[PDB]
Amino acid sequence: PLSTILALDLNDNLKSLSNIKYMFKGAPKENPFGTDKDVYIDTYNLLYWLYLGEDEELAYPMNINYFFTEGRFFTIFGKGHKYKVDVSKFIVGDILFFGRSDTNIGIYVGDGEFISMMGKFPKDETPIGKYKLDDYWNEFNGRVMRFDEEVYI
Amino acid sequence: PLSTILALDLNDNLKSLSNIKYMFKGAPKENPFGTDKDVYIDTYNLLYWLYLGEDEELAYPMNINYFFTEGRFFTIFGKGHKYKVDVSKFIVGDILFFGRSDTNIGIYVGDGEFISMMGKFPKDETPIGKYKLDDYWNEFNGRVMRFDEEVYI
Amino acid sequence: GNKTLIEPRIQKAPNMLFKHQGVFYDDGTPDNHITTLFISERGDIRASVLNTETQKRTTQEMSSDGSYRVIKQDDDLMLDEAQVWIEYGISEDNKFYIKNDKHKFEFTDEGIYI
Amino acid sequence: GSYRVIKQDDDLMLDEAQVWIEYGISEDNKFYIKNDKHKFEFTDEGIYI
Amino acid sequence: VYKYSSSLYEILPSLNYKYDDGEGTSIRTYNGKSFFSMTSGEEEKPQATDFYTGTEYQDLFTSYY
Repeated sequence: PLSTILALDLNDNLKSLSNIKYMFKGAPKENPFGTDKDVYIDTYNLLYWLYLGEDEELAYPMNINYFFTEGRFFTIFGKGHKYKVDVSKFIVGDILFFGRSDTNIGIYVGDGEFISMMGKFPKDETPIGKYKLDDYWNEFNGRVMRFDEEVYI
Repeated sequence: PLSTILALDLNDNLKSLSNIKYMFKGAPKENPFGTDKDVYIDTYNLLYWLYLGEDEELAYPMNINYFFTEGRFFTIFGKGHKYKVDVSKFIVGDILFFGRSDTNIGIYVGDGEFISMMGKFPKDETPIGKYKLDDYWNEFNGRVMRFDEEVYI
Repeated sequence: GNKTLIEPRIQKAPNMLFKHQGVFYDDGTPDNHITTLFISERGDIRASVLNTETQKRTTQEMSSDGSYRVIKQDDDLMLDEAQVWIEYGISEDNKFYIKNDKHKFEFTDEGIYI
Repeated sequence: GSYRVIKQDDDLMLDEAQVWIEYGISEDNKFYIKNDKHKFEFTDEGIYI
Repeated sequence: VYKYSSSLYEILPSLNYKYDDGEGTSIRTYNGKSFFSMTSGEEEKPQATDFYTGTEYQDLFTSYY
């Protein structure tokens, strides 16, 4: 699948993407992968740049309103419920939401982990990294989504 | 009638009163008619100065609260209704209100027209003029009043 | 609830203001102090304190373009046609200045001028 | 109508302040910046310290 | 009719009242003639203006029984 392959590529190249930094709503005009210079990018723009490398384009800045009506996704689990036993049933590439108001999102990877940027709010210098799901399981919020390209347009 | 004669005199002298300018709440201490110098006057003060030339005095600044309790007027048509066929039944000299909160008023003249000052809010330089009622019929608000001097005091 | 945005009915920008005034107080003298916190649709901010009977006003005004300006008046409430007044702040252009009826004191980006 | 900004380092109350700095418009039309040392003042006419 | 019918007009135990409407007009009052107001339409601009001395409390139509 496209999403799984992209997630595996990101995991393989995760250590080499230290140039990408964390910011609240970073929306740079330069592709992080096509430049060695450091650049501040958030999770939504990171996903947009990751999916723009292939033929898919999506849209910019790809805020929370993108998922509501664009039809690019179909929900797997709804918000409001939180089960720790069903986490194993998920697959790589699924988008994981965080925060009570959709403050941040993430990409699921195997072995009970997820890829996202975490740090202090006022433009932290910490680069992208991978964190265990146990400590962040509290703020998972239960929302899960998945991609689909074959039927769209 | 006093009001009709005053309205006819104002219509005859409308072209010669270019010195009078428009402002939101202009309340000058100088009579516009007794001076060649330009002066900023709003509709309420204009009516006060027009009626002060004769024996009648009324009061100053003659705000919206004047009509409520002074007893100088009796309503012809109430607010909340708007009929375009009954407009012909009106007579010259009737006071025409405008705005949802009594922002501005006017004096009715024949041939389906009214006399008022219209312009941009921050102290427009446009002088007094006459405008067709068709475009301003939307903001008429239905309120109409009339004068009476014989029975008062 | 059904994954739909709550569109505002009116899209035009509002204009807020906090007008404060009274009639009298325990001292017995009449109340004549008027202050406002008006905000325009274009983004301007004006905090002012007025005394209508004495014909005095002091205003802290912000323009939509981003001009800092504080104006004090002694004999005219309206900003226009002010005889005695003092002004200091940032104009629409990047120039710090203090001006009055006499020649002003100005601090351009380079140098000092009067 | 007096514009005034006051900073204090060792006393919350305005009265009886030892170390402080003030700048703004007094009740009289005079722009000034004052501290413990002699102030810088800009009257309607001229410059004085 | 929506302009006038849609009006959540309420009066506190104090005679100062609170007002909301389907349109952008929204008026709140406090002790004395002090009040808070907001609006967007240019026609309703005098209701929440600050020209010269600002709009009077009597000018507002919601301030009358």
